[PDB]
Amino acid sequence: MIGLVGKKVGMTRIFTEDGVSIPVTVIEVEANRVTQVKDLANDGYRAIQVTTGAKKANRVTKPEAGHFAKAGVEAGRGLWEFRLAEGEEFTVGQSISVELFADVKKVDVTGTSKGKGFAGTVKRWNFRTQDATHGNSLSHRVPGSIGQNQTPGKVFKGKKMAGQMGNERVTVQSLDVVRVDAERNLLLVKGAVPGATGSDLIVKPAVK
Amino acid sequence: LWIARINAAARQNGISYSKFINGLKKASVEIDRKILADIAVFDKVAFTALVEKAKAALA
Amino acid sequence: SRVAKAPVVVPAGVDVKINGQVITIKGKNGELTRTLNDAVEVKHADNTLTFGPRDGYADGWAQAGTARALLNSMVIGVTEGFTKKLQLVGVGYRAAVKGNVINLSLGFSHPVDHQLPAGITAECPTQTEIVLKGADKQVIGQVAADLRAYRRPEPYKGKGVRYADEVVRTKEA
Amino acid sequence: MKVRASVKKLCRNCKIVKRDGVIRVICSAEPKHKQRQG
Amino acid sequence: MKTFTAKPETVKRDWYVVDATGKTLGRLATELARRLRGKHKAEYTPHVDTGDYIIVLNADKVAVTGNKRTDKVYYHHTGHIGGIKQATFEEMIARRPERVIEIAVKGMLPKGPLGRAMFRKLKVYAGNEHNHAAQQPQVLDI
RNA sequence: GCUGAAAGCAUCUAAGCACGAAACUUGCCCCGAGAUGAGUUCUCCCUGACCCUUUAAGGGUCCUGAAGGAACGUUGAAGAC
RNA sequence: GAUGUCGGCUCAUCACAUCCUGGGGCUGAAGUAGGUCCCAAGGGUAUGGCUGUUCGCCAUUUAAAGUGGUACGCGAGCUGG
RNA sequence: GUGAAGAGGGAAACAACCCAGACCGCCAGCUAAGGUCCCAAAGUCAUGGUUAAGUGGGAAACGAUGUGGGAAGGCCCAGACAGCCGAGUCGGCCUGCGCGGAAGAU
Repeated sequence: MIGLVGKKVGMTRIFTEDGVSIPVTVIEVEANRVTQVKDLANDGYRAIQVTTGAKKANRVTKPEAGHFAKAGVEAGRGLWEFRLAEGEEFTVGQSISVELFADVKKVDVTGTSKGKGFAGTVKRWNFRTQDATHGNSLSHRVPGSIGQNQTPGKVFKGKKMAGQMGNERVTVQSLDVVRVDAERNLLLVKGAVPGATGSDLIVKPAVK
Repeated sequence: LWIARINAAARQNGISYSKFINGLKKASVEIDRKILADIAVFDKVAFTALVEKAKAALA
Repeated sequence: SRVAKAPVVVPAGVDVKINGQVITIKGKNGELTRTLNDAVEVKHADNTLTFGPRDGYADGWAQAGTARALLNSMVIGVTEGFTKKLQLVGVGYRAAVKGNVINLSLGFSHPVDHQLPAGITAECPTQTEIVLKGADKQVIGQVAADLRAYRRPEPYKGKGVRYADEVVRTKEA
Repeated sequence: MKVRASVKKLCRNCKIVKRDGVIRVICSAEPKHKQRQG
Repeated sequence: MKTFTAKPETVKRDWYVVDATGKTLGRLATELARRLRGKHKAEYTPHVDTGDYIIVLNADKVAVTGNKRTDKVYYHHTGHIGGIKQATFEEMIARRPERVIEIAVKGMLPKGPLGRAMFRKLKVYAGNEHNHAAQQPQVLDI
């Protein structure tokens, strides 16, 4: 099925009457507005494109303005796409709200993970340290050996080394839906999700 | 190079290079491969006449 | 050879149609069709069918014999039909029929349901006995084998699903 | 099943057949006589 | 005088169309390679391209002999340690029917820049239709 | 295993049909059109005069400078640069 | 007119003559538990006492604590018994 | 006998194996060993046979109704072989080409 686009607000907890505490992530889901419909005859596949949010007028370029004006919708802060299943229909200019999840039990959430920059092998790959005493010479957190002798005489592709870590696309699967609040545009899920406070998120019904 | 060009020209008239050379030898013609390739490229009526000569010799 | 040199009589009441390598036989019990190998020639004399080799193939006689047997079986099937019988042996083993589904209880922690194919009929004259009927020899054989595979006869007491005329050997510990 | 390089009939109920490029011995009286060449 | 040489700026090329239904693979590939190189013209020059354009139709209906339809194997390697992969003729025909003829023809052509350039004149399709009617190809019977 | 001749019988195979595993091809997650075979879809911008010559995907003067981009400044849960 | 040789640490990669998990045939296979052969390389596959030890014996665990090749893998990566 | 102290052509590459001994020039012709579907010069040549294993394009003792050829035996129209009647059927020998036996490390 189709999903929605929201924003990460923070984390809190819910107390139950039986005396359990549930940790939750709070997601704000405003109305998604349909900007384009793609079919088989013209594009070769079946999808919809949506926007959400708001954008200031003097930061919108003319190409973007024309794209929004053909649809007849106000400008937003980005464009996203979803693939359609057999027997799903939509029209240009329609709005979709969070009541789409009223009866869904589990979801998948996608975001962009936090950045750590250049990282070593101990932090990036769980390598073991060498001795801190007993005569070690300048080699405490260094990686060690990286190959064999004259056969094969090179280093293999995919070897584990130091480099950039974080700041990439990640998905977490099968999270419980704790609450859907349609008057305040809120979805509460159980657990932690990728990203930092204030970043964009994509929410879909669970595939497994 | 001369031999390859002669093969191409002869198969267009309906005979192979080896048979064509045999026919010329049996008809007592003594033109060499340089001149044969030159004629193949620049004068096609003459090459057809030579092929007919070789075919008559073989017949 | 010897098998292929015997023609097949076409008893009254059955219709035969030939087209290239395709043959159709129709009778009171139904209709059957088949496509034969490219090394057999079949002829419809007056009330008999004859099979023979074609020049150019090195295995004509074997293919002709196979075709003769198959056509004979088709003719017998569209007039009389074929039947098979199965028996259950054991404590608490049972079977029943509903529509075109057979229900089996055979000592498992779950029941067994079998869906019959198109053209095969089943009956249960007792809780410990099954009878199958049809017009296709190969299909009836396959269905009987599928039913037997759920629990094979075992060698110490003979328990399971068996054929009616099957000799089951036993041994001691 | 007996897998070996020399396969032969062990009694009067044994038979030799060739299936899919393999030489086999099947018996109707004794399961111990079942053989495969390889 | 000096021997004649062909000039790339004045050669003449023609368009042909071929049907592959029921033909033996390698015995079709030899002809295709011969005519892409240009060994059938009396102006053949080793360092110039003097061949024709060929369209091939019905590539999923090409034939093989023996037990090859299930026993011929195509191999390749990905560059990562342990990455050796294989497929059979049936599987190749099921997922990418054009590669079967493309690979065979490419193996029979010269290796180098000029051979890579000769390969570009071959157009292979899987069905019975093409969209090159503006070039007016003529029928070739192989 | 089913049906079945060569070999009047028997036979899982020669012609036909059915099952069968963490191995194979997919299904799950990430990169990806420098895929030189460089793909598709939506939107936005530019609508003046002359001269010479060896006359053609030719050279030059005047008028005009769009959509957009970059540079500079205040900076970030982005970062060795 | 020089290719630093045992053992430990860190980091690995391949074969299959398979230690565990998966699928089968025979049994001098009643059940539970075993013996033997065939197919199968996806993933997994101990911590301590003694000794410079690789091995080996002992103590207590585990579904299991596989056998070999890679300069008896790896000192312009560490140690120096 | 060749290399050493010897070039050119063939055997993928390959001093010592096979063909053959380079005074200099030529955009002439004939052949050796080895070859003629494409990479790559020349027969998709002609006539009669064998193989179904990609054998050809790695290996033994031993095992088996794969199948081509040759010379002799036993039974059979006075009824043979197989099964439950009406033409063939049994077991050795010599020889051509194939099948299993056949597991390794970028």
